[PDB]
Amino acid sequence: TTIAGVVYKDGIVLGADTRATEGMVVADKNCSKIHFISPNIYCCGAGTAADTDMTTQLISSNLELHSLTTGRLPRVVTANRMLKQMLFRYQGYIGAALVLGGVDVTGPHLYSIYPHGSTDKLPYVTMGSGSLAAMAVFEDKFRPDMEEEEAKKLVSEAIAAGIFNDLGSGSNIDLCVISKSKLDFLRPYSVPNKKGTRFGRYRCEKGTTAVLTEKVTPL
Amino acid sequence: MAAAAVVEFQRAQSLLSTDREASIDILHSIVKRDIQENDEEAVQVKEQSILELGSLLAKTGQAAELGGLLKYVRPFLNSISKAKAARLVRSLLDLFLDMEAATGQEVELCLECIEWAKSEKRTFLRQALEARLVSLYFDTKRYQEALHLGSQLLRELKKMDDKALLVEVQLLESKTYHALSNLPKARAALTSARTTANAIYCPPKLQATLD
Amino acid sequence: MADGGSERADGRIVKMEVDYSATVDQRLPECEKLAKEGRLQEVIETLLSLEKQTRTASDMVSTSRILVAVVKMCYEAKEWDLLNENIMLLSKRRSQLKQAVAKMVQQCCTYVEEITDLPVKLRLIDTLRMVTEGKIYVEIERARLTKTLATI
Amino acid sequence: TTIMAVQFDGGVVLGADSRTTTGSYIANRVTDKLTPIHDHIFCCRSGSAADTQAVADAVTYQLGFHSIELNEPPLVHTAASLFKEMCYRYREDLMAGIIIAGWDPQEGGQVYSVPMGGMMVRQSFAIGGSGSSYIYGYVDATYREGMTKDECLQFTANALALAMERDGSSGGVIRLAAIQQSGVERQVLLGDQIPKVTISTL
Amino acid sequence: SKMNLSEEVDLEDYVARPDKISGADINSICQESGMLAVRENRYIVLAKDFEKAYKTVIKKDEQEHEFYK
Amino acid sequence: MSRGSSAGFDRHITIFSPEGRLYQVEYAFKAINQGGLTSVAVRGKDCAVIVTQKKVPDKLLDSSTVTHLFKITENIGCVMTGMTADSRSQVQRARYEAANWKYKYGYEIPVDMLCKRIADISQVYTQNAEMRPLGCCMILIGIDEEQGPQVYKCDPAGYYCGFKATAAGVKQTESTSFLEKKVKKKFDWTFEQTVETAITCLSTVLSIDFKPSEIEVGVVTVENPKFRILTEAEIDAHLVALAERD
Amino acid sequence: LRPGRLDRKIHIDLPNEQARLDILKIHAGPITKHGEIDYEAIVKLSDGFNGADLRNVCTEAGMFAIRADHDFVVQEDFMKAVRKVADSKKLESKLDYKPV
Amino acid sequence: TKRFDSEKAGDREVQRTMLELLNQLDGFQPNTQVKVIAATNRVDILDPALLRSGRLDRKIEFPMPNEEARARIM
Amino acid sequence: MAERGYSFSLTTFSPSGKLVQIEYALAAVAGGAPSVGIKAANGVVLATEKKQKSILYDERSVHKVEPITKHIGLVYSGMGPDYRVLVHRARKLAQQYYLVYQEPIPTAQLVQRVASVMQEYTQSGGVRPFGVSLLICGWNEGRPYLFQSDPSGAYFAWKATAMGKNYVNGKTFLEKRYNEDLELEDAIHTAILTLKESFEGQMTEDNIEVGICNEAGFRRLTPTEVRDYLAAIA
Amino acid sequence: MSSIGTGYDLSASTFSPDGRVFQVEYAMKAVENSSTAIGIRCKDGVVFGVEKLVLSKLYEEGSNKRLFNVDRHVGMAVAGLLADARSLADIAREEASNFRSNFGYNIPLKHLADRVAMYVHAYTLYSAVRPFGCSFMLGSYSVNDGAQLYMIDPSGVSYGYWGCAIGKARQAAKTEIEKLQMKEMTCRDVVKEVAKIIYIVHDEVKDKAFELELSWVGELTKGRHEIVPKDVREEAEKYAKESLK
Amino acid sequence: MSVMSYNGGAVMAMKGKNCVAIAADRRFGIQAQMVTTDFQKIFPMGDRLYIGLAGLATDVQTVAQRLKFRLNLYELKEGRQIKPYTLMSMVANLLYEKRFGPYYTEPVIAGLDPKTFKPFICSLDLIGCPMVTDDFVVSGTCSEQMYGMCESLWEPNMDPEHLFETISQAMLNAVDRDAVSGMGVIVHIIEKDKITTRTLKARMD
Repeated sequence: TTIAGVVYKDGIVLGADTRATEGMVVADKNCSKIHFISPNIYCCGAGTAADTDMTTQLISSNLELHSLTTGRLPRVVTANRMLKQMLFRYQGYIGAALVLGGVDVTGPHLYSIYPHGSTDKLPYVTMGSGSLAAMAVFEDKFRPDMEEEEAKKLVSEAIAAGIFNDLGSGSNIDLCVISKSKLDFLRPYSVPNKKGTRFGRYRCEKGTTAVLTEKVTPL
Repeated sequence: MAAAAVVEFQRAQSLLSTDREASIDILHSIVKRDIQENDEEAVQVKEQSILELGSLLAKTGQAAELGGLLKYVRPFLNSISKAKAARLVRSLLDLFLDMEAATGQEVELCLECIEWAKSEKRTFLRQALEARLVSLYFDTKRYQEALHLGSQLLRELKKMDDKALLVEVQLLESKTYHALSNLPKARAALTSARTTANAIYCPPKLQATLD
Repeated sequence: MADGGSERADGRIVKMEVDYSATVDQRLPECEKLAKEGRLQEVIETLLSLEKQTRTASDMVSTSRILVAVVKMCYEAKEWDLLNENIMLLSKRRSQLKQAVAKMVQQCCTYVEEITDLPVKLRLIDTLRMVTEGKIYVEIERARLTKTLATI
Repeated sequence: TTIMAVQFDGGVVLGADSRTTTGSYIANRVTDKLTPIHDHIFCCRSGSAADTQAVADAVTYQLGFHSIELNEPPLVHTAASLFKEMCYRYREDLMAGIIIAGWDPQEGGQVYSVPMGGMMVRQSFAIGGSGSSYIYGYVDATYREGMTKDECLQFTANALALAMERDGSSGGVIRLAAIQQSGVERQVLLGDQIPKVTISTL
Repeated sequence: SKMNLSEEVDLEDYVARPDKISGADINSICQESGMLAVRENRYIVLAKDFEKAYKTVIKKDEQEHEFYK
Repeated sequence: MSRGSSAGFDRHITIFSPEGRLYQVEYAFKAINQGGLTSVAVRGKDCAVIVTQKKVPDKLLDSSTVTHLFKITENIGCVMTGMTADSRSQVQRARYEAANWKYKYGYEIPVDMLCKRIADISQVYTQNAEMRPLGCCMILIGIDEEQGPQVYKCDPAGYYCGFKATAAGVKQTESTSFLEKKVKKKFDWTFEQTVETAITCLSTVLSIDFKPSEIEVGVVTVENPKFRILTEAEIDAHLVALAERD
Repeated sequence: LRPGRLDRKIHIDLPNEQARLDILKIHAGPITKHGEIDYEAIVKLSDGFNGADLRNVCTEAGMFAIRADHDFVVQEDFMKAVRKVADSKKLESKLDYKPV
Repeated sequence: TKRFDSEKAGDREVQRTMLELLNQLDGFQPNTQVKVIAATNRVDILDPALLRSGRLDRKIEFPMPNEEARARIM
Repeated sequence: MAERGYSFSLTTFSPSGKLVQIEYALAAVAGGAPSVGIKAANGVVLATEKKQKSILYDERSVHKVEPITKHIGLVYSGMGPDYRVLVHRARKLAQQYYLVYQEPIPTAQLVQRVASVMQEYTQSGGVRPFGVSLLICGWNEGRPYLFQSDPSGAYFAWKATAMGKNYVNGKTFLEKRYNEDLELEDAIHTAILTLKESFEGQMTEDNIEVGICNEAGFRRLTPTEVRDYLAAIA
Repeated sequence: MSSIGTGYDLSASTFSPDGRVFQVEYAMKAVENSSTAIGIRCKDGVVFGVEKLVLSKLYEEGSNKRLFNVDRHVGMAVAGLLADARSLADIAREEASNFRSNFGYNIPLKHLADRVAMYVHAYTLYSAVRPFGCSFMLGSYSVNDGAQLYMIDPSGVSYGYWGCAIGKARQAAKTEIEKLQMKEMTCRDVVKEVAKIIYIVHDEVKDKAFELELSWVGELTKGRHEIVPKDVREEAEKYAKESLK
Repeated sequence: MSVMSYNGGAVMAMKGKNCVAIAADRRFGIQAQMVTTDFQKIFPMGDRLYIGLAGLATDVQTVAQRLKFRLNLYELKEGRQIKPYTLMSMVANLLYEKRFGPYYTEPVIAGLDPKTFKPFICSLDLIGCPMVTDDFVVSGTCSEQMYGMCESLWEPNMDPEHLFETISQAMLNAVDRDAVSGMGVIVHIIEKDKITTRTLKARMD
């Protein structure tokens, strides 16, 4: 369906995603952004079923907003984990959302992967959507388990590009979201792997195939 | 762009040490970077620079060096467009005026400054700037150039009388008409300055000069 | 006192220090001997300890004992510098009340007058300073010392 | 899932814990840490499915936290193991979560508890748990004896976990061992380059 | 001005803190400062004695430190 | 009418006076002074410190469980000044909310979140004419993550604000103005330095002059994740240095 | 109220722990007693005491000696006294609040 | 009852007498020669200036008779 | 933990025909800190006095000038505690709106919501109204906006307004100094001057807070930036 | 003041310019009226000594008793109005019972005391209800938390004491505690002491007549709050009588 | 606006984009499943009368949900002068549907609208549980949404005339009634412009 990863590197956090957002394995839309920008500090990657993921991010975003403003501490990924676990329990474990919360605290940058389980899951470096294990499996492979920031950013982009190649569901532009805690650089075109063929030639017709007997403006 | 605190300090150390001749290359750089607002948000970087440019002229006063600084500020004044903008202009004319390097530079600079104050900047600023131009000509004893300007100064600035600044132009003008031996004009202008002086928004010193 | 605090004056009127002022006064013939050799550190540390209390009484025993060594200090043009520092330092802190110290300092100023011609003139200016601030005995001593400088 | 174990020490506890919880082929948690606290008096080692353990884990944390600050001296461990019981009594035909609680409270003195997913709470010497981490029955019995020496206890725990990860599938990857004394938990991480490999089963 | 002064004593901080104190209040604090100098046995009044006085005798510099609403 | 609104209701229940602000609310600040406790808190860069009386009045009262330094939770602790009845009541309410926050929200609790949360509650109490504006004032210490060590104080009125230095109690005005002179003649804050400033302010103002068994000092340190009372050992070492200071 | 008739505002405020200690010795001075070291007990117990309350405890204690049938004050009688007066004053109505 | 701040009136024949009464209790004149047996229904009505512990030394509360006390009264 | 509440008549009409409580609440806001809001039509600028009269207050995160959400902010005058609950409440409404729409709440919409709260406090008994006047700012839907809400529960539209001490003089100084079709820079300059015309005297950068509002968002500037501005104004 | 129809004693939400709350204070004068209840902490238990008021001639034991069991190992002695005390017994016993059920260990006195105090304190704040007219002690022995004594007044304060008195004689009775070393001392010896203090303090106008009730909760009872044996009561009574002569 | 299921009450919307305008065609039928007996009753609502949202399928959930949403729209419209954008309504619809449990309202939305009164065009389509997608290309929506999008992407020159478009989109409808069976007969085109609503009646089988 969707192919999302976010990473903990030696810099901050790099999220990688294919564009396409699908209602099942078929595209509802071939435009917009799968990885979503929320408040300035919080970025969230989305994966699995579309319907469950967008709405979960949105609801938690209000809660997190209240907590950030009052507390006047920057958002913690462990904190973010607990809120999703409690909310998703409230709903009663309906739908499938593998969610990637990633925010920078005053300490290091912290990244977590929350599956729909309502777990308290601490990764090391994680990729979500599809099958949780299947995406996670890549991180162990390409990352030596820490390398410089620039090298790591090419690395995630390359690993995510391979999942786009292997699984045609993801389509269009690959976006990279470099997320700090006030800087959200949304690079639409990190890599474009595929694009369509021009829709130059019409399938238009004159009225003589269907006609009109009205042109009026009601009041 | 890359000026930060360091270059501002360096230029400052440079002036303190030897003089102006070393600081021009650096100076040129800080002003050019300022066109944006330097790095990131305005912060102490912009404060330190704005303060540094006002105070810079009129230490060892006159020189070719003082002139070099003058060219650099001309794109800069427009480009800032904040509350602090107001501050560059008022400072820089006042110190420059105190120690006149020469007539041409000051008259021409001031004119550009007025044009900018007149359209899409506040009324408040305009009144400080105008007082410099009239004061300069009078010192020079070119009464004629001050008298021409004097008419505009009276009419335009009149909208604000709840200010010290308006008192100042009217006083400067009365001294000039007196010299020409335009005696009704000088007398009328002198009462006019005292009328606007009545405001209790004027600080003690303005009152002392008025007597 | 009413300088701002009072924790040194009233609040703790007995301290480690006041008691110290008494024991160190007996030890003074040795203390004076060490001062003659130099030992700029040795004399000052005890002086400071004694005068961190703003009661007139404690200050009086401590002030008495330091004065005798001071004549030598004034004589040698390496020592004299040390003495001055306490008067200016005590005054700045939370004060020490000028009356107690002022009687002893008066006699310090008299000593600097006759030693030598030229380095005495610098020392005279500095000593005249230590005296200046009192409303007490010092006023006459202050005027007289200025008069000495004037003559040369 | 994870091999979790705790064996009773000198007057306190020695722990063992694995690092994967598997739902068949897909890893529910690729990285699992069951060494962390849940108050400074009690620690527990959590087994079964990922979601069932996590929900229990956050409530005992909340109740326990309020109790140590409200009382003024900390609470005892016996309270912590009863808090987990309550939850399981509701969930005894739906979920299950097999928690084995150990540390030491200062106030009444050392405790080793097993609170089950049916709801019970009982005192044991050593309990090891999970679904497929029940395959060390011989191993736990031979190793544990009444008041086992601390050096022996340390070796036996690491050794028991190894037998687990090889033989059961669910287990695997870095064994997290923790030895606890009266106010302090000290963890060592034993490589997954080290594992003793099973000898001739064919 | 009437009093003799030290060169440690700087007026500026003290006046800045309120926006105004009454005529009768200027007179008292100065009178207090002048008396305080007598205890010290110093004709010159210091920054410490003067500061203490400014704050005292009229009192109540801060009454929004907990009493804000 | 003069000498309070006795033909009026304005000190009888909560409703605005003809003069603007309530009699009752102003009056609540007067209940603090009754407690007999004065607290001085000083903000440093090593710890944020509270110095309050350990002071016991008899052999019959505990001192092994009577303290006005309270551990709201590990990172953040507080002191209550004023009425003892109201003092406990806020502490328990604060403790429960602190556990509940940590559990649900998952965020670590800074100085601001407890302070602001209580303050909003104490606004409701002031606002209702059943409840009364609080008899106590809470001065919190705790480490802010962005700022560093922070000292906040919340009003019984329901206002919270940050402080580099604060004082609350019988001599609220006298101690804060005293501490103001200490800020002005600034101290580069070491561990020992913030503790020293707090005790000298309180010793001068009360004019008792404390010793180490008579005070108990509360620190929340940048290497201590928990709230700890320094007790007599460290206090005496500072105490002597205080006599040698000025 | 405004200065220039009341420039100096001296407030003779409630005497400290240390202040009560020396004043009780003087008070102790005409008192015929078995002995008194109880000064320390008396100060710790005292809450809101002013000068009048201090003289009072000394009288109240001597009164208990008369019930005892002794012209010598017991150590028990000073301790009894501080607590009692302390209790009565606070319970009935507390002191007047005014600027300090 | 002196809680005065009375910006409007407040009598003050009564104020003068309240202050004068303190003065006579004070040891300008003896108080070992004059003893005061004071009866007032409540101390709630009364102000602390009067009560003290060196204007009125003992505070003796009078509860309503006990069960045995009423039999003695009869 | 046993109460029903009391609701009683001091919150009903007097014989004069005006509400006894509202007049008193307006008195509370007059006693407050002065606060100016100016709509530039190039952004909205709001200025208040930072001070609380002792400057032993840390305020590097505690401010009088608080963002509600991404580009709407409130500045207040009047009572500090009452404002604190109104700040917190206002946010909660903003986020509720944020869940449904995706855009942050308009200043026009937000005031009505807040107004209901002010109203409950007046109309029911056993409570009393909030004594805080609000300057609500935003830039949204292509126009910058300034609203006023006074303590009674009225909302009024102004393009330049002054509050607190010498609310009357501020409105006249704004009329005089600020003219229409000037820029944002000019707006920022005029507000600090209205605060000069509204409590006068000494200013430091810890006695003023200035915050600027755009679609980029509301931000309260750092202490340094505010310092540069001071020097400009008389 | 005390005679009024608005606020003061009607309310307790009211404050005077001093800061006082008169209603909460009137509740305190109410605890004072009846005889003394003392409870003494030992390093091994608590011993109570209570005057049990004899209000008639047709008495049976336990009649108008002031000794309650909050928990198995907590005893509660009340002083002041017994009407308010019965409602307070139900609330304290209930907080303890649920505690035992959930936590499964002996209620810490520090926790129980905080919860009842909060409840008293919720009423003192309120002008909607009056606050309880009694003051009580909770005293206990456990080996999971040690021997603890707490005291809760009509205001809503909980602080630990090592020896406390509530009721009329408490200022006199408390003095007798400073004389005794009671922090370290067997519960067997302390029973002898609580009994002698009560006999001397009683007089025929604090209350007509009393029945001596002492209670155990210590090493002797093995951590159980029980009433003392017939033997124990009488020897402690005897020592009280012999000291009285 | 929104409805329950996808073709279980007919209704199919397809949009082609013109530089100036958006053209939308839908059949004008109505009645559950296969039968589409009656032909007078609406599915598309106006949310500024220059912005529309249409939810398509069962009429009951169509009228109940549409009206209940209109009350909240209206209150916002009157309050703030600037009546709510395109963007605001897509998000409002996503949140309103997810909120229910009983009789789950899963619409397949077609928003047809230039923003406000301004001349900037938008077309969008959403999924069954209708998370929002920003797009400015072309949109087809219904049970078989992906079929109408494919074909809507292929037909235009780039942006034909508005005139040319009413005729294309009408033909797009006519072929589609044959591909399903849950709707058929009668076709209405609403050319949605920035200042006007042109309603045109397309030729029916």
